[PDB]
Amino acid sequence: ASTAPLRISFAKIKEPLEVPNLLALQTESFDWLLGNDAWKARVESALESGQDVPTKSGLEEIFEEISPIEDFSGSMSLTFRDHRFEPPKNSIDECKDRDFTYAAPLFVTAEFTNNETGEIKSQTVFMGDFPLMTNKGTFVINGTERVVVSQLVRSPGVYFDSSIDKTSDKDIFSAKIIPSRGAWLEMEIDKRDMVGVRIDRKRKQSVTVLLKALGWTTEQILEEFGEYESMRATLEKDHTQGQDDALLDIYRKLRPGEPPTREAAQTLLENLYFNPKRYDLAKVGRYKVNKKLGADEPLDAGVLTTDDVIATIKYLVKLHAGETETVGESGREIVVETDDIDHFGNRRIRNVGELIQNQVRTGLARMERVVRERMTTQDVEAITPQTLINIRPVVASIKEFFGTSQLSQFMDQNNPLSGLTHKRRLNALGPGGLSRERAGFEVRDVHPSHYGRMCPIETPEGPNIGLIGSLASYGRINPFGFIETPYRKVVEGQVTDDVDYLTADEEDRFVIAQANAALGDDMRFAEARVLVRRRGGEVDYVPGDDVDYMDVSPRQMVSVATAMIPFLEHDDANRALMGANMMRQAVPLIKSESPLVGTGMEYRSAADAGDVVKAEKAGVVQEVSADYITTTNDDGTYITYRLAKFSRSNQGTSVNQKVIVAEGDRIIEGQVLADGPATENGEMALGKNLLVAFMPWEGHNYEDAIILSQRLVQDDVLSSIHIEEHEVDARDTKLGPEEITRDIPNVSEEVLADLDERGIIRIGAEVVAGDILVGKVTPKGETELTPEERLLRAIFGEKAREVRDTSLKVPHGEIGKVIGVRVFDREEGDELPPGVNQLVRVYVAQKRKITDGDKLAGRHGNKGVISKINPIEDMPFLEDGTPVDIILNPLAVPSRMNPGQVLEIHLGWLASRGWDVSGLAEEWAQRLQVIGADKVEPGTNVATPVFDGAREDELAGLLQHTIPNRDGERMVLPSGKARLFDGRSGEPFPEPISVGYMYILKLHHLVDDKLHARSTGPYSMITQQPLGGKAQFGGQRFGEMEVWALEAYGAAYALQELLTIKSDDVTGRVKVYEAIVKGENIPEPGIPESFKVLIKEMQSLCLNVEVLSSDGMSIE
Amino acid sequence: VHLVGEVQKVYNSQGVSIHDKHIEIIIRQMLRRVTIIESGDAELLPGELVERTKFETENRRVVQEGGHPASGRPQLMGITKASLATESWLSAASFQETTRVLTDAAINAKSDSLIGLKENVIIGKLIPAGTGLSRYRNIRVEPTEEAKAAM
Amino acid sequence: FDELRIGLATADDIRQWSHGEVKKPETINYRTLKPEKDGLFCE
Amino acid sequence: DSEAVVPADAVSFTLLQEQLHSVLDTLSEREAGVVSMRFGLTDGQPKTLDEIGKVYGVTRERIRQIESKTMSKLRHPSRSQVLRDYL
Amino acid sequence: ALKRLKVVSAFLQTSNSPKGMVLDCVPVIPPDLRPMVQLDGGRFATSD
Amino acid sequence: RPVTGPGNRPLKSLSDMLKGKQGRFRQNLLGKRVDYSARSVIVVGPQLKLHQCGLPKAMALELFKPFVMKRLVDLNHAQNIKSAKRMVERGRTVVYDVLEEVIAEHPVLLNRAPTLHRLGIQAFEPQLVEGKAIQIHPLVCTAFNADFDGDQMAVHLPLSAEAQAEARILMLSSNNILKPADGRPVTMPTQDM
Amino acid sequence: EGIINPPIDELLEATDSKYSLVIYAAKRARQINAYYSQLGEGLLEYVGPLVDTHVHEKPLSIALREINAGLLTSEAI
Amino acid sequence: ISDIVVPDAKKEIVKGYEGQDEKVQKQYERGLITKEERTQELIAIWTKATNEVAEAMNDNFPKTNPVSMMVNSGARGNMMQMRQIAGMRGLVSNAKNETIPRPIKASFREGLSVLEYFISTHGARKGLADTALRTADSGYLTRRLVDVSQDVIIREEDCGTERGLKLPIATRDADGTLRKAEDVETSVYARMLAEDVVIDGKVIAPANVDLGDVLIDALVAHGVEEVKTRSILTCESQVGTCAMCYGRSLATGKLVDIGEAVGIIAAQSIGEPGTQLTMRTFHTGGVAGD
Ligand SMILES: [Mg+2]
Ligand SMILES: [Zn+2]
Repeated sequence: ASTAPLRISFAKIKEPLEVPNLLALQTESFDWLLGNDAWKARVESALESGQDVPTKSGLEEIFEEISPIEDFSGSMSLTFRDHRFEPPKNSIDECKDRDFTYAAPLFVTAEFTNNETGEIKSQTVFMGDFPLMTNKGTFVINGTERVVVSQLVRSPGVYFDSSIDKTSDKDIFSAKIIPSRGAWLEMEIDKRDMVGVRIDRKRKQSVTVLLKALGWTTEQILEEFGEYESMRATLEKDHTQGQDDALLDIYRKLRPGEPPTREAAQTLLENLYFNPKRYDLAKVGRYKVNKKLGADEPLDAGVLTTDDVIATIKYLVKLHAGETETVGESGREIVVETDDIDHFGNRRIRNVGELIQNQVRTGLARMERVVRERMTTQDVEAITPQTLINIRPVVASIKEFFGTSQLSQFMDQNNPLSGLTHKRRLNALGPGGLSRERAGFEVRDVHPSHYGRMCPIETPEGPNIGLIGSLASYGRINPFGFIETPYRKVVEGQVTDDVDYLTADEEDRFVIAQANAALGDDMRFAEARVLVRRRGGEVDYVPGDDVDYMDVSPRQMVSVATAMIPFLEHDDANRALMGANMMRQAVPLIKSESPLVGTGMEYRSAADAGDVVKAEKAGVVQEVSADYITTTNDDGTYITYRLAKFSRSNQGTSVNQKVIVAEGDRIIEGQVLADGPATENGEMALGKNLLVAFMPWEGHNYEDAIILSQRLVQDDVLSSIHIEEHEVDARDTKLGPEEITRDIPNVSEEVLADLDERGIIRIGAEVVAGDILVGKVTPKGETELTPEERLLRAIFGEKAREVRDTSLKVPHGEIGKVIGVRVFDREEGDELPPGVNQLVRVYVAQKRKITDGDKLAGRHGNKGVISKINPIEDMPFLEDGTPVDIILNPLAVPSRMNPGQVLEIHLGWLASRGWDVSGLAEEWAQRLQVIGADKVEPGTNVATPVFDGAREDELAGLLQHTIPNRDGERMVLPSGKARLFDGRSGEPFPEPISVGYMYILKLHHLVDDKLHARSTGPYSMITQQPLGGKAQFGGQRFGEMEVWALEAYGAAYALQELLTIKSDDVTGRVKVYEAIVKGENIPEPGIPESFKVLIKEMQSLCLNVEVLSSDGMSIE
Repeated sequence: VHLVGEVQKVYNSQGVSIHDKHIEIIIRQMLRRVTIIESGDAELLPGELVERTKFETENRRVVQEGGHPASGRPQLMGITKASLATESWLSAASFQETTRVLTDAAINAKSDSLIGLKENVIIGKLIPAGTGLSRYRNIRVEPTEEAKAAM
Repeated sequence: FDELRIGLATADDIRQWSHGEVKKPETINYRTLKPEKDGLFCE
Repeated sequence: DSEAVVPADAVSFTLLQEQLHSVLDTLSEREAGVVSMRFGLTDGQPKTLDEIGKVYGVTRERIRQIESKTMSKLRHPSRSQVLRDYL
Repeated sequence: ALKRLKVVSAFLQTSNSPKGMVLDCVPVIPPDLRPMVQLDGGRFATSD
Repeated sequence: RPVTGPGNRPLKSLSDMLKGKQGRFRQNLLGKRVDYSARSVIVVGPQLKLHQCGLPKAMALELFKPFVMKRLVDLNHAQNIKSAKRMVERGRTVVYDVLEEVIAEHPVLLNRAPTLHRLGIQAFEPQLVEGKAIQIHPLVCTAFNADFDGDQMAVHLPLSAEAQAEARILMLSSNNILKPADGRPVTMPTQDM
Repeated sequence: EGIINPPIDELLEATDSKYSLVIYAAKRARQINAYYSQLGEGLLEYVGPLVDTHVHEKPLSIALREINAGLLTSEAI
Repeated sequence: ISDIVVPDAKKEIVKGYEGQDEKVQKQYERGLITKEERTQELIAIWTKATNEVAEAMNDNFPKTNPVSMMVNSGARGNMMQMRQIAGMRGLVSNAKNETIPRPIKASFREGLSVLEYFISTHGARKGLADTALRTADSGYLTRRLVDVSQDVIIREEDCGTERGLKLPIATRDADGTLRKAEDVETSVYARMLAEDVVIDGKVIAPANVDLGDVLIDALVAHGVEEVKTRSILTCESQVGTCAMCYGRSLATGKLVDIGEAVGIIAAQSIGEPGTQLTMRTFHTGGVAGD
């Protein structure tokens, strides 16, 4: 009811299914891995509801996988029966502040049982701290919030590829069995008109030797395979016969250099494939292999069988010989056809649960090896479960899991929507998967199967285009790992209120309609003709009652960031991509305002993210305050939510939270009590809504650049807090300890003016570049005073002391008012790393205002740098004086093919000035009256879903019937354009101009970050050239193409100085500095040092690279 | 003519226009070498790439010596091969191959003359192109006598 | 700078370049943080 | 790295050398010389007062007295404004 | 034979003897070019 | 297999430093980093002349530190060189006035990262300007292929007399009207004018 | 009062080349900078700015002004 | 919103086409036509429809509107962009270079449908991936060209020889008239004639003179059908290549200076449009290698 603030909806179709829990992907996966109360509650709920679900948890499953270890005598056994958790010792807030990985204990009961002793000894053991995942799906590790992102991988199973070889002039077919863990195997038919097998592609071999190596005899082989001439030819050409002969031959081919051994060959073949450890096919692997090969109910869990191998032979040859339908071996009739890898039925997401499960599985494998080795080197009756298990591998792996992982990414908190988008991304890059260099055209490209399972619109535009994508809006994860999507049920042409979740394969069999298709007053189809999609991404129509499923919501194919955009349908896919990728960078502002026009889904995108602080009870607020808010339920429980205030995010932006509720207002569960960064009344707000007018203006908005008033600077409309944090450590070195002290040596008196007693800057002391933050002094250095220093000290009678100043200073080009300082002391109860006696961190916070260079942008991929901030007067104002807050080049919108923003501007103008529509008897008027958005007061937000947005007739009519803003006239003409009086020359612009309200964000490409410069600064060691980066005063790179351009100009002297004097010449740099300051002419450049490095290095490879002159030896 | 026309039509397929001299320079560079055939009197190997100037010099030398010239046939090879088979090993080394070229230069013991651009950019000296040429850089500057006479 | 002659570096040439001989894998004393004798980094 | 010679520090040191040498040149020849040897501006090893009293031909207490005299003279505010800022 | 002649003639014309194939003494890079630079925190930084 | 050492990665090798994109040859001898250089976002300022570019105050001040020091010493605003250093680091108004005095008649090479064709690097007259973003003339924008969505442009400083001579004669932004590809005008963009 | 203040075409026709002009102007600018940095030796070979000079100036501007006036001449060795 | 007016006629014409289309579908339901033939006739019919509606829109628009003013002037944009902003988008490349049977019938002003937006995206991402790759290859090509093209510097005032190169001054001469070459600029302009030319017994174009509009116009007027231009290919210089054979540079509009680096300039100019090319076969056509 009061879940969200009122937002007029322009939608035309009612939605049966609501958007699911938008964060379900992470929380449900990790609940399953933990197997805690929530997961099993969900499991029993599904079971009583009849829905399938894995009844066995993630942790207990991997434990049960490790059977009790058996020595060579098999006398003893260790059973890991039950696992359990305890509450974590450190609070989440404590962990974040004190740099502790949020974790809890994980105990397990180990039972030692020995037949020789005939006794059972049970004892509980503890394998180490387990990184837990908070309720907002972030692993707070080392005080930093990480998030683990899913991973797209080819599911294990059989894959058949059909290709054409130009040399052969004939089709070629290949097969590959891709396991979950084990080594790989391939099956290529008619490579040269014969079939062969790749056992890890070791060597050339036939199929006949393989089958003979198996117990299957030649007679039964030809009896089953007498109907395909390729295999009869292969059999007859194979001279070798007999199982023993084949086995020894294949062993010799696989492992040459030793005489063949029958028993060793058999055990090798069993180990490589049949062993349940080396070839543990995943549950998804068998689940798909049984469906593909058609075998009816094979073993649910296990390795491939000889039956499976022969079935694969038969399927492959049936595919080759051209028959399209064949009887499945020990199975029903099935289509035999090539299968494309790119289809999303073959792509599986490794949710975080499976990732951490694989890592802990590897750790337990190392633990198993360690305990087996210990068993082999331990005596009986001195063995207890407590002592034998070494917990080092599991902890070392789950800790190295977060490190060096392409999947454990630093969380981005630029805004709640960046958070959600980083949660939902399905990163194709990572270990055991599609890497950057392996990338091809096919993988990146969209596929028909992606619809509803992977948004094709949004993805990074960098070199990893398309590899990383955001899940669809309604996507849900199949327990095996494939991605589902809902569809409504249709029967006898009647759409029913039932929903079924279809995966990427079950979709193909049926025909799916479109949600946009109109429906009559009854539940039947209004029109016989209706667009549908079918197998292979076809789009052919099928009129009348033939469909069985239809999309439940038109926004299914679009992800959260893309669903935000209004009038999305009108924008080109490229500009929508840029608009959705941009919107993961808008920084929160001082006072966030919800967009005047925007998709109605922003409320869900706000509430679902974990930044907003909502209530878990339905009570009456009792004490509302800035720091905290107290709520009281009818039961009696009191809870005080503690709102964060100006605490640094990952990217260095404030996370200030407002309070919206009054004193005595009634609350309901899940309702939003406190607003978050970039939010308003619980609705998303990543920017403000400015008055935009499209016109070129003196060239200050040439090439897409932006012009905005000084009103935004003046009224604080676009301004963002920024909190930087930099810290120092008082570490103990060989010579002595470092002292954090106020008595800095060799300093003036006024520099240490605002320092506190122990050498800490006071709170609130505005700082600038060069100021002293925390005072620190070196213990001692071996000082050999130079003659000049000695003489000067003698004249002035100052004692140069061993203690030297190394105190932290504000980095150059930085301003701000300190807000909070933290100190951690060794001698105190606080724990620190070794060596560091004391640690100090200081928070410098500033209020950056929108300025020149600070990148600004809209929603539809229109972005620009500010070029000039005119005074409010110079802005071309409206007929009623309202100066337009921002100008924008119009030359953009036609060429860039994003005409959505013009519709957005018009609709925003409509939203700002309300409208009344009653009894107009117009088609658009009737549509609005039935929708209910007929009488709208000024200023109320208005919502246009991403694919059921306002129609252009509606906008035209509403513009005709806008509320008179003053004196009875509408400043905008029916065309959507208004009279603009130029503020500067004063004279009215010759023709009307388009004007309205557009939602503009402030991106994170602020000029203060980008601005860098260097006179002279640090240098590198191995090569003396200047080092890179901004933090270290790094010069810009004069790369190869720059010297190409300079050589093209013929300017050789400039190249010489840019390559020798200005870097890479140690003798030249001090010389040029001295020459400039003294005014003396620049000296002659020498030889660079990098060339000397090369000469020595090439002299270390035994090449006597001797520099020589025409007349004998050269002088250097 | 064929190469120039093909690449020019490929570019004009869009609408960009590159003056034919720019193509012509590269195409001259590709045809520079020649494949020696019937290497009887010239005494070097048959069937290896040899620069045109060296071929002409050797033919002139052998005909002056009285021996009949060894034959040669024009040969076109890609820009990559032409670059690799260059006199200045330093430029070749700074190219894609940085093992084979160093090794074979070491075996042959070829001293790299510093004529060229890239090899004079490694050393940090002045590139012999534009302001770095000898003729522009050797001048001396003095005013006229009447200038001193005035002031 | 007229020609960068390069060729095979014979054993005698390598001996000529050398100013000593490395005889240990020593790098730096774990306590003094100074180079050891006759090893890598030897002064 | 730390072994790099910061151009600003090197040039400041050279300017200090030149300014100091000029300041001593302001002083008398013998006084400037004796203070230079006492603080080794010419050579990296400064010489003790008696150590100066061999080449110059003065006694250790005599040279000491002029060393005190040099330190005083360079301590007047005249020849102190320039060297205060260089530290 | 063409390749073999190329290499053998290249060696015969050059004065340096072929025995340079087999190095008897391994030159060592100067230490600064492979720095074991001290790193803050009691740690170390070494080149391979 | 290579000598993996720690196991996370193959160990580097003598020749490995001498090869590839990261090799000494193609990374530290052809293209080096350079002192007296800067970088920043770029904006359009139409009121400039063709041969002028803006350098923000902090940017220009940190670029010309040696020259600002020399001028401050000569004009006696700072007693000696070290006091001049302290004065510029403080950033008093006299330093900005001296800066506006000294940048004049000293070319600076603006340069965009791709630098496809020799018109990527173009000399300009610097000019102090408020804000923190390089002002540039829209006429020369298309030569860089530079748009103003957001596009950081590096700024290099020619130091010696010869280099500034070339930057004034050869590389000036008004003696490069004609694109070298086909000799047609490139310095008359068309987006708005 | 600008970089383009001395036009270039007269210089080109005076020196007959473009790279020759920059090297020649650079030699002259080096000479005048070194003269301004004489600070007292008064070497006879050195010669000051022939054209009038501002209180603060860049030597290359003066050299280029001298070339434009044309009184300066060059002779290759 | 009132600036971009969809053509009123569009609906009618397209429904006619659609009517025609469904007839084909009907006569395909009975098996009288193969699926491939239906696909081919449909692709042809929709190509016709999109061309016709493009022409109809081109006629509809009045010359006074913003989009026309900023497209006709050459400021920015192109005709097809306005086609798919106002008229129907048309055939869109399916994944792995295929065409769909049911092209996009709505304009970006009218707003695409869900599946239509989805199919357009199939091509959009492909285009982005392709561009990222073509930039990479263009950079590689530019580096190779600059490497091979270096060491070619102009090191002689004038060539020793007179041999030139025969180029077509004028071609496609219609009956009873002389017509100059369509691409005369890129070939023969900025070249210097090896020898004079006499047509009426009098010299028309003197030797060692770069050619321009006046001279080329005069020579085509006199009726000469070919020309002999000195060029770098025929250079016979003992050191590098002379200035005379290279002809005038282009960035300056004057004779190339001695010592300029022509090689790097040529490489940079040839490599610059590598990113701008971005052309590929629209559809393989079901045949590989043709
Ligand atoms: Mg850009
Ligand atoms: Zn020539």
